[PDB]
Amino acid sequence: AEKEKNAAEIRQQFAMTAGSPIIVNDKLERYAEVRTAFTHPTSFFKPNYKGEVKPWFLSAYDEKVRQIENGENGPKMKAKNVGEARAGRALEAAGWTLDINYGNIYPNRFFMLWSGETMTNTQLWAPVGLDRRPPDTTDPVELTNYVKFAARMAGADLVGVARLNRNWVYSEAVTIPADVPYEQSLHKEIEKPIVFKDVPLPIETDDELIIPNTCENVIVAGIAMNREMMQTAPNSMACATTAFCYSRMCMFDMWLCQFIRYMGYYAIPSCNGVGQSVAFAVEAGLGQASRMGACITPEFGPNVRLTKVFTNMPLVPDKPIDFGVTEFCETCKKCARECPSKAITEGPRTFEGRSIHNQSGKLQWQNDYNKCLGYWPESGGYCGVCVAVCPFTKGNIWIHDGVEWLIDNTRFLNITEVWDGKINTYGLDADHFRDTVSFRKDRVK
Amino acid sequence: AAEIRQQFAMTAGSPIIVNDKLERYAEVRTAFTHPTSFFKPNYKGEVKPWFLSAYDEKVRQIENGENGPKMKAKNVGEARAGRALEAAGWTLDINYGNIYPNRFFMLWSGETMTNTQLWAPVGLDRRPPDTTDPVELTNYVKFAARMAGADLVGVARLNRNWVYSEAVTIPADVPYEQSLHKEIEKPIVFKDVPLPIETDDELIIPNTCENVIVAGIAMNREMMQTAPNSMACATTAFCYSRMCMFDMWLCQFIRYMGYYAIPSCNGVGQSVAFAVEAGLGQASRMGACITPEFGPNVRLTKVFTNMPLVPDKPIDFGVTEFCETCKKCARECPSKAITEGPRTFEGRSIHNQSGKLQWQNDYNKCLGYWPESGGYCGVCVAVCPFTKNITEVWDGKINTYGLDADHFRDTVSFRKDRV
Ligand SMILES: Oc1cccc(F)c1F
Ligand SMILES: Oc1cccc(F)c1F
Ligand code: SF4
Ligand code: SF4
Ligand code: SF4
Ligand code: SF4
Repeated sequence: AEKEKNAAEIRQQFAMTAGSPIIVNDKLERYAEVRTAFTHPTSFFKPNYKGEVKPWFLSAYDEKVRQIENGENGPKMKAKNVGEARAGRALEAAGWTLDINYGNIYPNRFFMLWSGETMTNTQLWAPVGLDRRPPDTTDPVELTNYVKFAARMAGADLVGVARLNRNWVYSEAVTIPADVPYEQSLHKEIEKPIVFKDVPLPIETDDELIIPNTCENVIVAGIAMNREMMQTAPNSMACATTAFCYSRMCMFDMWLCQFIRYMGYYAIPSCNGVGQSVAFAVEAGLGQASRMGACITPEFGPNVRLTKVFTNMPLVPDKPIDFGVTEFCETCKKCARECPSKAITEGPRTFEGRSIHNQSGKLQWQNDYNKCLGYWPESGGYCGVCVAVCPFTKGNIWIHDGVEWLIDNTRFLNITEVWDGKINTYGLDADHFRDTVSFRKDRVK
Repeated sequence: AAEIRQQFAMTAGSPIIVNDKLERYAEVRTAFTHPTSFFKPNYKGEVKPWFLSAYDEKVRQIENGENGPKMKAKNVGEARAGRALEAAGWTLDINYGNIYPNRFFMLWSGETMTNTQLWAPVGLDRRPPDTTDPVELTNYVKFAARMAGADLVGVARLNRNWVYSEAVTIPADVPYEQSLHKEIEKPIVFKDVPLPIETDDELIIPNTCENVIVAGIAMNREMMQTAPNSMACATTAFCYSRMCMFDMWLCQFIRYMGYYAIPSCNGVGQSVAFAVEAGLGQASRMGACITPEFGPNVRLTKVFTNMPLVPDKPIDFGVTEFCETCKKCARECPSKAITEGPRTFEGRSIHNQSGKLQWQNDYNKCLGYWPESGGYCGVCVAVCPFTKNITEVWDGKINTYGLDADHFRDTVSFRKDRV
């Protein structure tokens, strides 16, 4: 008979021995965040459909407007009517409500405060003194169970812990000066170094963002996106599940940082800022790196967003996982073949970046992320075709052969219906939600 | 669960029985806010705002290694963790409930929000609606509501009887750090105006504001069953922040569809009445809306809008007749706040709205137990048949947002059950 799926068993079966799985060489340096395609001057500008050169997201706005006027849900993709086209973009735009300027990357600004002191919640609770009382628990085992339980309350579908590898922390962040109001933010962005110093608490000076040398650990969360909506990539409903998950990330960071602070430790939120989420997720055992470049998880494949929190709270690091992704990506190449911009390489992994947007010195598939971003104004969205076509995104991949779990190799061989179809709270799917049930034994060993 | 809900659909019409004495209720009359109930002694005999006296009890409990009143924790560390989780859960909530309208997270226009500003070149909030069909709009907005974190969603015509006559708020330029000391009353009125607007004198809801969308946000059963101890406080708190995110997300969706939207959380009006009229559940002896999926172990929020929508039908699955003979909450209530008598139209005190048929409870007695116990009690929710130690909770089953995969299939939704 069919053995019922057991996600905890799967992770136990594929657990590796301790050690960062990412292979590096001597040319590895920390990466300046301004080099990402979203921010770098070589890639930031893209033409719109009239040939006007603009910040990429403004060119994409132009395409969204054109699609709604023409009753389309995506490039060359007719909607049922203009109202359906309108509804998809209204859902997408609303999803971003709790996210600043597409990713919350400015450290210690807006929602990403590095101290809780000025928050309305901290002020309301100040008489209890939870953020000023020394920790009552220093045992990493108990702290790991407490913080992972809190992480699930805070909206994580996956959570893992790693020691902080500074190689993945940006050498300089993109931010804004502290006196700049929101309406000027996009015009006043600056770079600011992230440094590690012997100080008691995270602190920002005029010159530096300072992380304490005591900042030992990173907690990584996976925030699951909706399968049906992502499968509409590159059209608007894939944009909407992306957007809503960014606001879920923001809530997660603030909730968890406050819990950690109220336990007597400090906590640094980040969302898409501070450092490279995929590398942290791999080191924390959420999944493995992939050809497309994302972290592929056993539960969701790559169809999951990542955020992370940095802390001095003593914790037990999780073990990395190896469930064969590297070997499958070596022969699969579906994302590379379906990529509308040919951004994803079909070749082997190397240590040599394809362009300024890649960090050299770590073994990975090297993709051209300027080509990727170029498709976003063209399509009026955030694409996601690679996530959508990846076999690991299917809910169907795990089988048990009577002895152990394995991947089913057979897997690698419209929007109106989405609006009219299955949905549940936060876009989670009750057919798979048991996969993320958690007891103490899977939170800490 | 879609089976049961249409099996128990009533015909259209508000099921709340009223008389000609009914008047709209001033929000300041709630036990949280009224001067006769706001101050309570702490365990040392010092009289303070009730939540400050409760704070003193939380500190005393942590020091004494307790998770609740006379409830020893495994150690001081466990006691601390429960209160840290509780305090963190409130991160996206202002002053216990987000009640001040058109302040902080509860803005009545999206125009100044960072998200609206970023999206302004697209013009979604300025473009006339492309859809005016209430059937399609009901399907769209309910789908959005599930994306926004509602476990239940319903629609009713707006009954102004349940809108507060006057809100508790603060002056618009008062900074957060002075908010608790500068609360004021302000009338909520309905006028022929295009958009929701606030003047120096009034909160003005348009006469075109036809509908209310009510969301149920499920609490965690294991944690609520620790009532009156700290983990019940934590699931309460996290759900208040889920309420706030729901309101903001859904208001933005409605605005980007070409309509206006008023968020509320615990402000603006009486959630239980709206929830009953929108078919989420039935009123109960304890006073909560009891739902088939969660019983009373579910939080409520609501959004008011001129968006054309199809009202849901009220539901009758026998709660009234069950509460008539049960009385379990009334017998377990640590403060004897809940009546064992029959329903009447006459409030027991200033905290009740007279003129509607309900079980009349003494809500000052309830609030009095909160500083004593250092929490938000919830024993009534925990013991209710419809709802069905702390170390075992921390070591036990949990899942995303505290939802339970053993029951999460009950809130799956297709178009057939949305409209
Ligand atoms: O604008 C964005 C859209 C989707 C994902 C991102 F990280 C973005 F910055
Ligand atoms: O349910 C609540 C719990 C604590 C404080 C409040 F104001 C509430 F409304
Ligand atoms: S589509 Fe294939 S090659 Fe690309 S990331 Fe997925 S498994 Fe790897
Ligand atoms: S998001 Fe689209 S354009 Fe970018 S790599 Fe994936 S498939 Fe290619
Ligand atoms: S919350 Fe507690 S004190 Fe209040 S009515 Fe319920 S059981 Fe009674
Ligand atoms: S405990 Fe019994 S009387 Fe009280 S609300 Fe629940 S069913 Fe009704």
